[PDB]
Amino acid sequence: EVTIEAVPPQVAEDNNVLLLVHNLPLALGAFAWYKGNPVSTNAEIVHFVTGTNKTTTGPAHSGRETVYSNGSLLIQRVTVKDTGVYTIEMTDENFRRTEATVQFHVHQPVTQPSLQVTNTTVKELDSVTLTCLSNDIGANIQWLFNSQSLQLTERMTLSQNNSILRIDPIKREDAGEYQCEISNPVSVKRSNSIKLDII
Ligand SMILES: *[C@@H]1O[C@H](CO)[C@@H](O[C@@H]2O[C@H](CO)[C@@H](O)[C@H](O)[C@H]2NC(C)=O)[C@H](O)[C@H]1NC(C)=O
Repeated sequence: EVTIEAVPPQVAEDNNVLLLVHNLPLALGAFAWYKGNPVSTNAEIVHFVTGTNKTTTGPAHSGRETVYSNGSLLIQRVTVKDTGVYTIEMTDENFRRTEATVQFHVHQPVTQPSLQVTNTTVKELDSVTLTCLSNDIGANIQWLFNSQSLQLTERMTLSQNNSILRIDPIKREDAGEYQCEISNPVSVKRSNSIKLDII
């Protein structure tokens, strides 16, 4: 059976993907790539005929998609709108058709976040709130302590998708350096550190 893999499965905006088809039958009459599944005429990206080397761009072409005779499709300069599933439909020497599906997700890279704190000097048993300042909607926020992952406890409280970390009551051992790290499957950035002095 044929199998495709996205190269890469997760893709930055403006980068490329190869839809890499393994085990394309050798005796294909033609194949064609369609946006989404199941196969529809509107969705046709490209149609390639084996014997004649003839390409015809469908309604879904956007001037970025290149087909190779080995079945694989290169999409260059991707957008988040290109996310989703794609199908190759293959007609054999007779006129029998087979399908194969593949998907890939494309993300915008995360922007550089900042770390503000309510107060650097604070008294044991006070509260303190750290805020990860990012414009990035729907990004993954993780917290760090002296360059390693923060072990969360009963004393802590994450709000607004982890951008607000409040610690209460603070303790002798919370003294250290804090960063927030912001990520998606394609990119990651760390904030400035905030040093914290306890008394
Ligand atoms: C099918 O065709 C494509 C393009 O001819 C091949 O992809 C290239 O091969 C290697 C492996 O990914 C890379 O060094 C090239 O840069 C690739 N081209 C790209 C990403 O456009 C692919 O290997 C071929 N082979 C198959 C399907 O077995």
